[PDB]
Amino acid sequence: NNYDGDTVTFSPTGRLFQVEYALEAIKQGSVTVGLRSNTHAVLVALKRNADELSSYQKKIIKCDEHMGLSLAGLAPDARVLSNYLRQQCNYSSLVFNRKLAVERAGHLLCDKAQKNTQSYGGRPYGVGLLIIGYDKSGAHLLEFQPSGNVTELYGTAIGARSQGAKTYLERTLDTFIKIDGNPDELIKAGVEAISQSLRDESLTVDNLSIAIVGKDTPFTIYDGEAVAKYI
Amino acid sequence: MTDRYSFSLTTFSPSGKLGQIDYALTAVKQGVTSLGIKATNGVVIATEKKSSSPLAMSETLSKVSLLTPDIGAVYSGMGPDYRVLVDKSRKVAHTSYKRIYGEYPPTKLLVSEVAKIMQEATQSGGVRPFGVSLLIAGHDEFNGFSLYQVDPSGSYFPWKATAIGKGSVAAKTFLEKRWNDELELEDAIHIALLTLKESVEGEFNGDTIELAIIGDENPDLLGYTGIPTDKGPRFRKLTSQEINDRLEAL
Amino acid sequence: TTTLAFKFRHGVIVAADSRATAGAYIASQTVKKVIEINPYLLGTMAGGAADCSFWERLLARQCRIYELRNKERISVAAASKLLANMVYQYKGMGLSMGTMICGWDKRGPGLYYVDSEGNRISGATFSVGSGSVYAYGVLDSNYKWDLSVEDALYLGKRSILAAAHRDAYSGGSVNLYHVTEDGWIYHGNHDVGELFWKVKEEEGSFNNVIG
Amino acid sequence: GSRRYDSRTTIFSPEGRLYQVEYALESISHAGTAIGIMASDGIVLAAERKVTSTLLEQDTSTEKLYKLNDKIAVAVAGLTADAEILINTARIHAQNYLKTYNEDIPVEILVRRLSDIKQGYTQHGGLRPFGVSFIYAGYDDRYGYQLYTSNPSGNYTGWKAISVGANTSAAQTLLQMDYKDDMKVDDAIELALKTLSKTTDSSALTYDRLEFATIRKGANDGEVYQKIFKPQEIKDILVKTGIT
Amino acid sequence: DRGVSTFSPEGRLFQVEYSLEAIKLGSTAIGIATKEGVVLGVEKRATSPLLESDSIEKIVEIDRHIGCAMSGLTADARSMIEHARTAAVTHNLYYDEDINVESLTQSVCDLALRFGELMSRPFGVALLIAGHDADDGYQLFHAEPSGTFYRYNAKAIGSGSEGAQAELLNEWHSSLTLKEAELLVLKILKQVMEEKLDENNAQLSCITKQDGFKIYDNEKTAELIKELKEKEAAE
Amino acid sequence: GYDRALSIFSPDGHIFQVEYALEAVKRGTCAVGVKGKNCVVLGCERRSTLKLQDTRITPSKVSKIDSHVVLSFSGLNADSRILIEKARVEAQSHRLTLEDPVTVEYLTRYVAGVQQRYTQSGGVRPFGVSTLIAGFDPRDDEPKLYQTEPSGIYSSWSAQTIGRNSKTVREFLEKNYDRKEPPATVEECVKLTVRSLLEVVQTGAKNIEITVVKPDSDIVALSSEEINQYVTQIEQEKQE
Amino acid sequence: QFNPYGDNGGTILGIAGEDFAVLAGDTRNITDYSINSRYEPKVFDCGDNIVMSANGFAADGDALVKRFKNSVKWYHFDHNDKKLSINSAARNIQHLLYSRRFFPYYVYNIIAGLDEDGKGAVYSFDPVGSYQREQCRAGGAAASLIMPFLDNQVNFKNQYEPGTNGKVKKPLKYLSVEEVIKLVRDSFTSATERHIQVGDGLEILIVTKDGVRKEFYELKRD
Amino acid sequence: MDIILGIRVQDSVILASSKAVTRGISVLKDSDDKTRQLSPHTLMSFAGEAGDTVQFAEYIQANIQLYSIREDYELSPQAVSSFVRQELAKSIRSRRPYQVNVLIGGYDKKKNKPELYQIDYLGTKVELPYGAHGYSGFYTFSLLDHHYRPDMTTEEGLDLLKLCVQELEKRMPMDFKGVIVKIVDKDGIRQVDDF
Ligand SMILES: *[C@@](C)(CO)[C@](*)(O)[C@H](CC(C)C)NC(=O)[C@H](Cc1ccccc1)NC(=O)[C@H](CC(C)C)NC(=O)[C@H](CCc1ccccc1)NC(=O)CN1CCOCC1
Ligand SMILES: [Mg+2]
Repeated sequence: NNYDGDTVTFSPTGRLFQVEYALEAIKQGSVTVGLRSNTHAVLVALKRNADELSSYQKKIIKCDEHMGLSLAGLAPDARVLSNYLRQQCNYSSLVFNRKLAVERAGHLLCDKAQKNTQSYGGRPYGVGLLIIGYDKSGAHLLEFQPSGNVTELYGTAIGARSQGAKTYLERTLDTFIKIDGNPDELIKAGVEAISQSLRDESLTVDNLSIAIVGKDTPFTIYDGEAVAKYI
Repeated sequence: MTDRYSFSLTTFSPSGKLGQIDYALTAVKQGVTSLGIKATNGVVIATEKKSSSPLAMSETLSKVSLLTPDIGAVYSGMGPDYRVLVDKSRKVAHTSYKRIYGEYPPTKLLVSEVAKIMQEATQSGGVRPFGVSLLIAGHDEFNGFSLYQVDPSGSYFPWKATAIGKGSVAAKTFLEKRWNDELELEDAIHIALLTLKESVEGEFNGDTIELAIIGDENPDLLGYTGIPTDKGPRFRKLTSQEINDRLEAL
Repeated sequence: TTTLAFKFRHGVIVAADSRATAGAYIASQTVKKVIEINPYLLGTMAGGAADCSFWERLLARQCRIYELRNKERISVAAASKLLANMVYQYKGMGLSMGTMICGWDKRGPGLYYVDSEGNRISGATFSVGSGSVYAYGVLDSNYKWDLSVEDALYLGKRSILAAAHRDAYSGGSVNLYHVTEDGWIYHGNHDVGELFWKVKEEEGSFNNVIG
Repeated sequence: GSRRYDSRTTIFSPEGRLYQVEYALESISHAGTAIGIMASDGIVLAAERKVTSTLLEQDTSTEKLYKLNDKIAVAVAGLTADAEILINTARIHAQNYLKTYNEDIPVEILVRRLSDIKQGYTQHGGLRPFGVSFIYAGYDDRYGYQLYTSNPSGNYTGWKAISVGANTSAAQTLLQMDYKDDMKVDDAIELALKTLSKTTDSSALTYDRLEFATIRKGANDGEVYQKIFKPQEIKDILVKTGIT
Repeated sequence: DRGVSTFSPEGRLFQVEYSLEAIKLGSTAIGIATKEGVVLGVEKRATSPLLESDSIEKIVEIDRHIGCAMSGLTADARSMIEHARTAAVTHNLYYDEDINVESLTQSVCDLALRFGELMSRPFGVALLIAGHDADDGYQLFHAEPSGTFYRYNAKAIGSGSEGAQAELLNEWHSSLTLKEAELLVLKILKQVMEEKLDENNAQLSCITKQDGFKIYDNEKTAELIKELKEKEAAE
Repeated sequence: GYDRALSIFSPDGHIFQVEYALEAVKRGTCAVGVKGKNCVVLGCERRSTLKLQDTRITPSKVSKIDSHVVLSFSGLNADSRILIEKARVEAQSHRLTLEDPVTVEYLTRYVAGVQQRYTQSGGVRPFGVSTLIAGFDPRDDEPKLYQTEPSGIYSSWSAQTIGRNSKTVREFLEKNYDRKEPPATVEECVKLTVRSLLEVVQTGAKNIEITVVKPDSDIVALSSEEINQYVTQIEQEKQE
Repeated sequence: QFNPYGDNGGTILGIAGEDFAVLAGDTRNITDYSINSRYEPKVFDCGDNIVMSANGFAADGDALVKRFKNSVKWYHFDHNDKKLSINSAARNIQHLLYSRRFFPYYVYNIIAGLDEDGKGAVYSFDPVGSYQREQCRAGGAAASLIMPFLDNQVNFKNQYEPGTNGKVKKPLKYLSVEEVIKLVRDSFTSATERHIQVGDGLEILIVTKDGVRKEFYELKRD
Repeated sequence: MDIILGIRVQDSVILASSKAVTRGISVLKDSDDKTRQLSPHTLMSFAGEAGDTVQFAEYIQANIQLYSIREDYELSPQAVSSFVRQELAKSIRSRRPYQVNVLIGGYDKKKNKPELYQIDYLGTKVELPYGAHGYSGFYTFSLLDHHYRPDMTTEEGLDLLKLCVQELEKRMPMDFKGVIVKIVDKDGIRQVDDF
């Protein structure tokens, strides 16, 4: 109300409204789902178009051979944060000959977003990210909020109508975690999860976007006729 | 962090007034009375030592300050502002003059430098004006004795005699009747003590009054002998006893 | 190196050898010392191969942004001056460049000599490189303004040959170019080994050499 | 943050005026009147000190008329402290020019430089403008005798006769009436004092309430002399013209 | 007042949304992508008859294989075009090749959100970036001040955009020829323009693989206008 | 440094500071530009509220940027000096780096770019100035006349006016100026420029300034008497 | 006084075929008269069907390769996983080298792969970025020993057809991968005999449309 | 570059400058004009290290032309010479000084007098009736000291200049390929096309 003019101002109940408004931009964004087993980790994203003549906005970005994310909200802010991850992953490789741990990647994103919430002049990031990766401790899935909060999960979903997919994963928890050494079945579970967030529209060939990473699987993105198999 | 106040805090209002300067002058009005009188063979500056508490040692607080050996200063308004201005005035006398020309600046030019510092606090970013008016008395070879007033705006004027602060209006009237161009220094000190008694309520003695002069050279205060051309400071602060002696012949 | 260029009635001829050296060792013999900046602008290279290549490629990009902002092809004089000012910043720092900016613009055919020392000179005839001194003899003696394209191409070719023969650090092959108002035209790569014997027989020159 | 307290000194009004410049001009209209008159054989600068006191040391005082170099002088109207900042800059500019070209700075070039500084404070920096209007009186070998004025907007213009400060409307009308092109310095001196005497807010115009100066070729042969009048000399010229 | 980089309660940047309103006031620009090329057309909209219309430059060359049309506060586009031209030529310097249309568009869009308290406000202009490369062929992009860019088969921006976009919805198909696209841009421009469309107040351009980016002459466009009138009168 | 964003968008998609800068131009004295077949004429209004002025030394309204290009303006006078100085520096910088004088179109594009930069830079306000830039390109006999404004947009004009009551004189020019046959001579071009200002000026005495620019750096400013002869002839034909 | 440069020896060789390319180099690393390693790889698969070898001062060579590999990585990120052509890599490497024009990478550098028409390509670089496409090129310590042999046996220089006596040249017939690998091994075996910094081992990387293949052969250890 | 001469006569200033440009053992050009017009009645000749010479002259030219446009007034030769000197005196204590010596010949239209200034790369200025830079003055000053009058005509100044050049051509080991001669007077600057 009077305390939402900038990010440097707490409200009387201890809330940061500019951060909460940035969180709102994620809810307007298109749905994206993340889930993992012990061997693989999968991202599934519903892409959005402007109209029938337009293309479908890309949702998934590769950060390294063993790591990447999906976005929901302001796409340019995802480009900035993913570029930062690309550099950090790259610094770890060049300096330490070491693939960046997914947990440490989350800590770096948290700290970068936090600086934008405590200083005058700047603004919070207006995007939510789902980071997947395979490192020395196996498969991982992270959820990033621009408040700075980063959370490691078995599965999750963000964006519009994401509650439906999140409930499905909460039921299926015991099943999909056991899908080891079977990438196609893990993707099926992800495509079935994101389907719980659909209304009116359905999953078409240029609508769906899938990405996977695992034990002997580099981070690869599937679009177009490559995902017709899963429709 | 960073000082993000890079804009002026003093600005013209629709009527053409610079509000913060006017308000600074109001703070000066609330301040304790101080005055200055120029004689033929000297200048005197004086004020009241308004002690905040009787437990406080008022000797440690110096309202009258030496700027150069031949220039002294007194104020009315906010004390802390005055203290920092004296520090800057003392330094600028060295950096912008003595280190260049090898001699202390004449009164009018030191005044000009102090005025500049006060003007900049009236236009620069993220600062308020100084809440003081200064009275600067001094002597130099080619201009003789002189007395200047400096206001929060940075404007300065030369005076034969004047007063600033609490009871300045009444004090300036008192000085107009008593001042002439044939006054000796002792006569000016006498008039200064008479003028200052009117604005003081409580005790009126050497311990509650601060008074200094710009007069003859004091070779006894120089601290060394051997150089004929160096004859000592013209600035001298009168002692508590020296004031009381002149209060008996009052 | 040996490079040359000269203005004449029907445009400007540009010729150069192809040898690259690292002390006495011939590192390459297939080097293109003529750089195509635009269909109407050529640049020659002599001295530091890396230096000449970098700065003239960077100039070609300056000349292109010029065309985009101004809707007009850059002049030979402006192009030569951009280079000169670029290399002047690094003067005394160690750069080694000897170049000629050849082209056709509104004022007709243009030819400027530019070097790392700071010189920028307009002229009708130039030759730069270790073998330039040998080439000047043939040019100066046979150069006209009323020269046919066929005879002008031969002169520039014969001039490089003269230098390639005598100068130890010049040789390999001759690259020819002819710049017209419709743009430059490449006139082939000519091996000096084969060209020498051909010229010797047809012209009668180099009588001192046996073959 | 800090934005909350920013007055925004360099913005347009909906009518396309600069707020602070207009308010600075309002301030200057309460300052003591200064008049400049240009004649064929010299220039006059006259100015009124503001409500003085009997205890003010006049002979060592200077609030209106300042010397920029040997050929150029200025009359001030507005904040004296602000004016001294600009005056010292102008003195430095004049010396820079002299060092560079080994010739005295042309009047207009000095005026343009100061006016450009004033302009800068109205377009960038977020600082308040200088609340000062100048009358420049000067001589050079190109245009001869010249009068200029500048104001907080940074705009400057040339004049035959001009006034700044208080009562300029009344003063300009009186000057426009009695001024003629073939006028001389002695006549211009009389015109300046008569105009102040009629426009003044004081009861009577006296020597102690005035600052006066002339720029004359009335110097021995082809050269220019600046004369800043002393209190006694102002008293004499007041009697001569028949005001006191 | 309030921050320049402030979010609204709905999760949008105030300034970005306000700049989009400025673009709606701009003159119309239309782009149509085909397999034979991409066509770009604009409304010139001269404010007075004394204004020499040929000096109105709302269609612009970025490189030989990339063109650009603009709509909104056109003065803001100059530094964007400058950056685009520099980016295109710089990539040719570093990699000895033409730059991808998408990569060029991404470079332009990186400038968009570089504003705060960098430039003081977002750009008040939208761009239609059309071009061709070997990887993805003929392409048309719509670059906004939000930093977002969508690829389009056909797109209209400016004052008559939503009316034109609905018309492009019905008319576009994947087998359009270049000549058909030219007439289609002229048709839709004539429909949304206030004044009567002619060769002086409207301008056409295209980008083909062979000839590259070309702005059409007023004599060439005049014939296409005359060809349009006759084919509409044919039924 | 002072970084405050002064020029910003409003809810309706307007930058008020830029629009208020146009209001400053509206207040400024009238300026007019007319190009003939082989010349360009720049006319300027001088407000007669200021008499006792020294016309020798007062800043003239038309400024030479180079020997072949001139610039007139309407709006804040102090602001115009900054643009003119920058334009003059750029003109010499262009001659220095490219060995050719600037084209009129190039100089205009530079000045317009400066104006635009001041509409999206922190801590600065827009220029309250619109300019008319006229001249002839080097080795060219085609007349050039361009206009700029605070937003940064620029364009070429057969004839154009800016400043106060520019709406009236533009109205006059639109009906009197024929594109198929422009003022064939200097006389016809100056006459039309004076006629257009007489719709607005008041008195035809010292209120009208005229500057004629011809090809090959031939620039001259008309005197009071020369202009007065045009004012005389126009009104004598009007009495009919 | 501190000398920031060193000489780690080594020799490399690139040969371009009609539809393939090879990049060979010995595996010996040295300082002065000491051997550091008998097997220290010098030729690398940098991705996108490009092989590279930069050496002389090992530390500068390792850094350049490391930077170019990084350049390939970022080329994919920034241009939609587009394949970096050999001619584009060459130009990129020039700019990596000239960025240190005033504190050079003290190295000889050669890259090899296939051009956009599928034909074999070899590019050669000097320490500050002057590059040339060639058919045959040796670099390093024994470059001067090998190159004349390749002029003769790859380009048939000074070779004429018998009976004509210098009137007709030997025609430029292309070479097979098997014929090329023979010239490579003979080149390095000859260089090992007469150059002290060459020996221990020989690693060859062959590039075809199918990918990148390796071959290793021992050399004399004296 | 090599030889630059200057002589101030009754009503004009004459500047003679060599035509040769040399890179090592080779004469690159034999028709080089080592001069820039700073203003319609002010000419500056120059000589020194390659690049520095032309860069400096053109930099001065740009500054004077800028002044002329800004003020619509031509600076006096004295004012220009003082500006040039300051730039060189500033240059000599810089990281890399301009290695340039100049002669400034101008006609002052106010005083109706020709003026010649000699300035070296250190910023050493001197007004002279005649002057030279480098090894030129060594050969020519004895003739000028002998033959020069301040009331000489332009034609007499040219004849004395021919004599100076003839001596240079006889005793200097270096071939400088003749001189380009230019005259600065009340009517402006012109080149003597036959010398
Ligand atoms: C004629 C042929 C010679 O004068 C021409 O002038 C040609 C011009 C062509 C190539 C454009 N110039 C050369 O051949 C030129 C001569 C030269 C050498 C060094 C400095 C300046 C001029 N040669 C080169 O530029 C070679 C080209 C190579 C062989 C492909 N380059 C080198 O010699 C490099 C570059 C070195 C360098 C320059 C500036 C800063 C740092 C380094 N040097 C090496 O490769 C090291 N060299 C290897 C041989 O053993 C000794 C060390
Ligand atoms: Mg061995």
